[PDB]
Amino acid sequence: MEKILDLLMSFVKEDEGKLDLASFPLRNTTAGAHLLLKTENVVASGIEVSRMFLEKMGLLSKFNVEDGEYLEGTGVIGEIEGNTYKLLVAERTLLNVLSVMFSVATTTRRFAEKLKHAKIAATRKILPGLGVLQKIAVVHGGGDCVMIKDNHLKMYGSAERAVQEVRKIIPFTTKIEVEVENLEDALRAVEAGADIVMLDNLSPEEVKDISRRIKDINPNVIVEVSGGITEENVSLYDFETVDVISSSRLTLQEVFVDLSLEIQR
Amino acid sequence: MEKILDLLMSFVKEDEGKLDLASFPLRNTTAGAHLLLKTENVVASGIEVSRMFLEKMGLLSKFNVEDGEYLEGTGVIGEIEGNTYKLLVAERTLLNVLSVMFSVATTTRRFAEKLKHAKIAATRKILPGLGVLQKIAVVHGGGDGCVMIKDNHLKMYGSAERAVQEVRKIIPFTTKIEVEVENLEDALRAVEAGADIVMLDNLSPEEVKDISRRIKDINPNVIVEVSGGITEENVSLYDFETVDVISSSRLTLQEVFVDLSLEIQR
Repeated sequence: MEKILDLLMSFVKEDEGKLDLASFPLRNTTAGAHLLLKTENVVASGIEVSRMFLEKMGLLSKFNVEDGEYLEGTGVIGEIEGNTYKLLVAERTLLNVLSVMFSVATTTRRFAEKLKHAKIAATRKILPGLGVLQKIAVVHGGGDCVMIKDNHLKMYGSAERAVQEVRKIIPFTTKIEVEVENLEDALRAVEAGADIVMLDNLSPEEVKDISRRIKDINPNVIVEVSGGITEENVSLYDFETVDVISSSRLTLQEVFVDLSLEIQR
Repeated sequence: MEKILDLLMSFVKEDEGKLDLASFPLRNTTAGAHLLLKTENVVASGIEVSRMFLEKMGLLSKFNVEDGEYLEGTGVIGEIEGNTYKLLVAERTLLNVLSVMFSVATTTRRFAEKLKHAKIAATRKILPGLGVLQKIAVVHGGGDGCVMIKDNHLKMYGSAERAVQEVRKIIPFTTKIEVEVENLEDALRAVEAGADIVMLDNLSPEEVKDISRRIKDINPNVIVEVSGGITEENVSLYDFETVDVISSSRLTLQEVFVDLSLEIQR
């Protein structure tokens, strides 16, 4: 949260950067503005973050909307006022934050409601620099430890060695994930003592089959399915034997929520 | 370039962040890796940036491709080696940079080869924090100072006349003023106010043919820009001789789509 403000401040700096010449002449005025939502079926997130940010920029705000609220219909979601140069210099960054977070939080909520056994989660393929805000948006959307990938396995030599090694430097309660693309590799990971097994880019039937086989040798292993699964496809992998479905389409989808800041006169 | 490495170092901090627990036990080994392109019709960018970044991380590298180059066919586009902890912690950043930039350059070239008069350009609607990199991808992609007055400014100044007057007082003589407009009335008002560039926003091809025409008739030295979420299919609908620049949010907002990986060689 000091980290998040620093981050958003750095974004203001990038947009500015030395000085915002178009706004500079207005440094000696104040202005009020309406924050407008123009996209019609949507879940709000970034409100608390936005509020804190505006406060650090020296702007007053009120929002008529909360984080994780579902929004039927467009309108004014907030008002902002204060020094004019500050308001104009904060505009771009505020609207990115709210666009990204609303978008992610929205996708996420729709996935969630298409599932009845498995919980939806994000991948770690996030957009650099702002993955930290996308994660928060996912939690708002209604979603919610160590990862061992292929490159790790090649160096360690085996799942067994990798899990032994990592186990020596974490608490008994921290869980270890191993990523796999086939049955045999899923089974070695299980034997290796992995706590979570991630099935990469396999078909629904393959997953039906492998998830079943994992649960048969140890039903305490957590099975995660991960890929570019679309909202249309996601209930396909929703077997009783899958605990978590992660989809890159939560954080890599094109921003689609439309927001503006419109100065009142 | 110092600023770009700092930025990239910040992306590694985010990924690490305090310590990469899965790679920690491998930190007294070394490793070599192939950088893999798995998508077929593509222009490369981020190479020089990646090179410098890997160097800053302490990793040796080789690249068999350059910024600007068009690439048919998948393959190994480079090789990396050095301390295993450092390689593995560099991985995801490296591949975001490269996947982001390749994607923006690739699209940029596609847009560029559809136009004969106007030049393609990015807008200011960029992914925050990685704009510097996207703008570079755009250059590499083919396409390619000034000050922008938008609607919130004009509401405060009261008029374009006043807005141009005021901003003229605090910029060099070589610096151009852009005014953003959405109809004919406001477009001529901006020309009349002294604007050096007029950006035409959210308007149809015929509305743009007519307005850009009138602006060039009034003063042919005014530069005309067209902006919006214009697609690759639609983009030549705006390639009138009276339009100097077309900028599209497609360049920088589109989902990332060039598939790359880093594969340790054992």
